[PDB]
Amino acid sequence: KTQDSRLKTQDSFSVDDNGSGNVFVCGDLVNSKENKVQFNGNNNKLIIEDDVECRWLTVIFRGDNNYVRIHKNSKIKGDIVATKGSKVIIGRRTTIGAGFEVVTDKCNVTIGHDCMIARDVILRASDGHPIFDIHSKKRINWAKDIIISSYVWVGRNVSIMKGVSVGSGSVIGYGSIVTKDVPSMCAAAGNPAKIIKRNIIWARTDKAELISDDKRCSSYHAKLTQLEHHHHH
Amino acid sequence: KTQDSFSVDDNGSGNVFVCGDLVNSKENKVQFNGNNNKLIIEDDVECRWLTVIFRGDNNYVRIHKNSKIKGDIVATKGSKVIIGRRTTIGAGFEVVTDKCNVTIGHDCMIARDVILRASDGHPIFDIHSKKRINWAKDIIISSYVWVGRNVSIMKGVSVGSGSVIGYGSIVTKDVPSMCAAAGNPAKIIKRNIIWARTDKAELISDDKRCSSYHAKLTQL
Amino acid sequence: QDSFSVDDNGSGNVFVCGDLVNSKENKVQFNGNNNKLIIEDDVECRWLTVIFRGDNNYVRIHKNSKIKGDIVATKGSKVIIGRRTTIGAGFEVVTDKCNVTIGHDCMIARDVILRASDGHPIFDIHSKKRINWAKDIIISSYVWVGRNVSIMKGVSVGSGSVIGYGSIVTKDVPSMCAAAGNPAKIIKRNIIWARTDKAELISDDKRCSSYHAKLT
Ligand SMILES: [Cl-]
Ligand SMILES: [Cl-]
Repeated sequence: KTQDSRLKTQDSFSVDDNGSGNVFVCGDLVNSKENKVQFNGNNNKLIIEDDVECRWLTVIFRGDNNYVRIHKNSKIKGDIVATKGSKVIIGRRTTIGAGFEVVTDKCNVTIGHDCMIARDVILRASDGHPIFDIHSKKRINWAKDIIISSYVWVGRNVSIMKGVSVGSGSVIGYGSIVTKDVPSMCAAAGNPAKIIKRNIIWARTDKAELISDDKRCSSYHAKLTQLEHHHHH
Repeated sequence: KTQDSFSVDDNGSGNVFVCGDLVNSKENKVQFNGNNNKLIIEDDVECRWLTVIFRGDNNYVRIHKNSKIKGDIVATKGSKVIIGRRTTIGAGFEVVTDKCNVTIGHDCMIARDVILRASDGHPIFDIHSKKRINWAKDIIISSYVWVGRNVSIMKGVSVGSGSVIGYGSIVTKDVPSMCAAAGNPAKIIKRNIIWARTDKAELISDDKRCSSYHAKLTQL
Repeated sequence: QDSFSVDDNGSGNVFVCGDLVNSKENKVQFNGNNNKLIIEDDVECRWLTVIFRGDNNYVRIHKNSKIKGDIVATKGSKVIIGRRTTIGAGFEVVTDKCNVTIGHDCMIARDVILRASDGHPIFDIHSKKRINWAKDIIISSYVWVGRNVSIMKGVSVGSGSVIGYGSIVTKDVPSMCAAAGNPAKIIKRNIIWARTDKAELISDDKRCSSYHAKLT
């Protein structure tokens, strides 16, 4: 009989709050179970919209002024840790497989709308421990934002490392560790990942033999190639 | 030494399950989600925690005598998965197909957590032609190949006889006979090599199966 | 040896164990003769398994370290773990008549495999001789090895260096470098790491400052 901060019952969540000023706003979820929110700090906010499916989702807030927003009609599992003033945003109609992990440290991790994130995907925006230049003696591995654009397919067993942007329509191959930006409409793979194909776009339906066979693919295709013009180095 | 190790879930018509006398086998499953599919397992095969799923029609999976298998085989839309004689396959094995073929030869040593991914699972298109460009492609593992642990072999790849795939590899291009390859993506790291199963073999002649294949490979 | 269950299957095997701290659920198997396991004072062993296969193996874990995982010392191998080194769950050491050493003050993350032996022989087809004999692994003092890493045979990693998440290391890594990839490559030179997340300068962390001074 757990309730969110506005007194709305959320039978799929357990909430533990060790700080002050924290807010959990939760819509009418679908097919959800075994979720947890842990506030280990103050003035944090978790927003989960109507028609989101959360299954075995754990959201942990470390420190203060963190913000996590999960947009409507998405499907999510895994562990999201928002640390020391980080923002984590997951867009509409995005699906995320089991084994998902987000790691932050006063930085931002964003996933656009209409993404397909496979199982065991790690978005690691912080290294966890400091690395320094031996001559300047200053830290050189500060956390850096990860930005996954709308309509990206991230394959199974992939890590995306700090400071990486992945452009719209792109595909990250199984097993990749991505350490550098991937432009729009490209396929990348490897450890470290490299661009392996340019001028591509993906679709969810296995039935589609042409771009026009899938509504969403066609929509993004028109947006990225006709209404706009992309040409990379 | 073990009868009745398979459960059958048949949701179609014309499906065939032909099983020889298995050994040391348990907890196996075959599921037919389609029609006119066939699973044949020969005598003296060991299957443990093997799940074979058929999707669509006209698929064919055959496991030859004296092999040992675990894991998950999914044969989709008229695919053929064939495993040769005396081949051993570790836990965590995965096969993925789509109207294509995946073959493993005789006398192979396939370690744990090996994925043979002949199909990408979702389509990718060229933005200019608008046509799909990632159609499934056959995977062919020749006889007497050692595939190390935690390896994926991707679509369209052939691995030649006597070769070795290193731990943790993702193999995206053909590997010729008698080579060692490793990496992600994998590259050839050594040529003119062959492997053996027993760890006290100091010379090729110390192991009969190694000696046999070495002879065939260096003569042909 | 309260936190240890010992299965001794040979002659002349010795287990010397100091006053452990916070230790539990450990196991040792002596599957051979004349093996030695030595664990110093104030070591934390939790779900550690040490297996000795064959004879004349030696495993020593030095004081004030923390260890988990599985160590297999085979056919006259030596495995040494230095002082004040921390090792995460999923650790594995594989040997065959060779040496694996981790130095002092190391930070070894979860799921790190030190594989000094291939497990099966590979031969040159022309000489017919084996060409993948086991080769020693040396991790120097003050190294951070990231999560889900394998270090393969014959590799040395220099002091102060960092191995990135998910790496497979197949060649030596010099001192004060960061390496990552499969196979791993050097990605940055002239670096050093610290454990404390707060440190913004090398001088913010005692241990970091100490090695930085001695290494430069
Ligand atoms: Cl439910
Ligand atoms: Cl937003």
